[PDB]
Amino acid sequence: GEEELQENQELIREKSN
Repeated sequence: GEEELQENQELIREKSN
Protein backbone atom coordinates (compact mmCIF):
# COMPACT_ATOMS: atom_id res chain seq x y z
CA GLY A 1 0.00 0.00 0.00
CA GLU A 2 0.93 3.67 0.15
CA GLU A 3 -1.55 5.36 2.47
CA GLU A 4 0.83 5.49 5.42
CA LEU A 5 3.28 8.18 4.37
CA GLN A 6 1.68 11.51 3.54
CA GLU A 7 4.25 13.74 5.24
CA ASN A 8 6.70 13.72 2.35
CA GLN A 9 5.82 17.18 1.12
CA GLU A 10 9.38 18.22 0.30
CA LEU A 11 9.41 16.40 -3.05
CA ILE A 12 5.77 16.40 -4.09
CA ARG A 13 5.39 20.14 -4.46
CA GLU A 14 4.94 19.64 -8.21
CA LYS A 15 4.02 16.36 -9.93
CA SER A 16 5.99 16.42 -13.15
CA ASN A 17 9.61 16.46 -12.04
